[PDB]
Amino acid sequence: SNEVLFGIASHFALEGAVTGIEPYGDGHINTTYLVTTDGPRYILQQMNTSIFPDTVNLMRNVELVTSTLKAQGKETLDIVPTTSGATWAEIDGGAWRVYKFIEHTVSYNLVPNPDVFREAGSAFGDFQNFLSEFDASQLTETIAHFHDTPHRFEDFKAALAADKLGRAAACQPEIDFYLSHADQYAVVMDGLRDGSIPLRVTHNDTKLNNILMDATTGKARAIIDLDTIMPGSMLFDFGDSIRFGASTALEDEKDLSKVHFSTELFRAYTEGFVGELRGSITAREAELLPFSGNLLTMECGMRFLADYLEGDIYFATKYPEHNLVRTRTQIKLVQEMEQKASETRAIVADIMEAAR
Ligand SMILES: Nc1ncnc2c1ncn2[C@@H]1O[C@H](COP(=O)(O)OP(=O)(O)OP(=O)(O)O)[C@@H](O)[C@H]1O
Ligand SMILES: [Mg+2]
Ligand SMILES: [Mg+2]
Repeated sequence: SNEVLFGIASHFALEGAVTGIEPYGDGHINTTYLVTTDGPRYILQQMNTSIFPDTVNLMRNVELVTSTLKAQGKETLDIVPTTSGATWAEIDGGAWRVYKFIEHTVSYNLVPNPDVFREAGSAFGDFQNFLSEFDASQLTETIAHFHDTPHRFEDFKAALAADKLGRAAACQPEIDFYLSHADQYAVVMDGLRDGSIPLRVTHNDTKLNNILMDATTGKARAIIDLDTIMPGSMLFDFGDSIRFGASTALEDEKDLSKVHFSTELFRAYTEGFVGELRGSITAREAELLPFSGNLLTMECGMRFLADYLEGDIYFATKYPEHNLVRTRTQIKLVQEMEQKASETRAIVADIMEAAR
């Protein structure tokens, strides 16, 4: 309520007298408010400390990345300090932060067309490019092992072994798909480990609703939602974007005849992404762009299936078989990626040469 909210806002060095504070946006993790003043506007968020208990480390990650982008004249989340100079405030139990409102933007939920998907690729390619000289090792793992696929596979096997709901009996083909792909899961972790794949900043929630684009030009403006900034390989981010974004269907589509991996959307994202990162991407990274799609789609699928086997404790579900329906789309997508490897390899090689 306003009196509590107005009081909360008083903790921050706003550059305008507060005039209103109301719920804003469609975020589901933090609690987001729009602060209107006699002047500029702000985003005020109560941070979800159940999901992110370590506020100091999370905000440290956000400060490091945003400071680097700001230092280079790049638009990003701009933290407004507390009146005491901190990046966030402890208030009667809660953890609160303020960002300058990024004005004159729009954003998308579902991918509307290849052109917008290309611009999403451009947004994250630009993000990667301007962080190419940032020492990613300074960042902490806010969610440990987040895209450590071998670790996720161990978790999957534990859920399978426990079979607490006796659900394994009903999904043998899905289980065997993940078991049979076992020797593929370590490709990127091994690469990061031996230095053949660069350690880079990773965003880890590359969904389009985190890419603000200009309200008039439609061009990428800024990457937001920096809660999950961590070290990793950019292949984790690229692969996941391909996972959700190059599908012709929703993640929980029941009719598998409608679920396809679209090479047109793959080409669109890759054009935008590589177009901005051509001077930094390594040969090994380029080599793995198509496979990163397989990897992150398999990782996501195995997590859905593990959750199904464990009684749906991690992902929200709407009906008993929701996670099983989800895992099946991810399986369909990977098999198509496997079968179109010739095409995607050729697509990447062509885009690499064109970007020059
Ligand atoms: N600096 C900003 N300027 C303008 N709009 C913003 C800013 N930060 C967030 N938003 C908007 O606020 C809402 C919440 O965004 P954010 O991605 O930070 O939410 P979240 O709490 O991480 O939840 P989720 O992970 O579900 O998105 C979105 O509608 C987003 O468009
Ligand atoms: Mg978001
Ligand atoms: Mg978020």
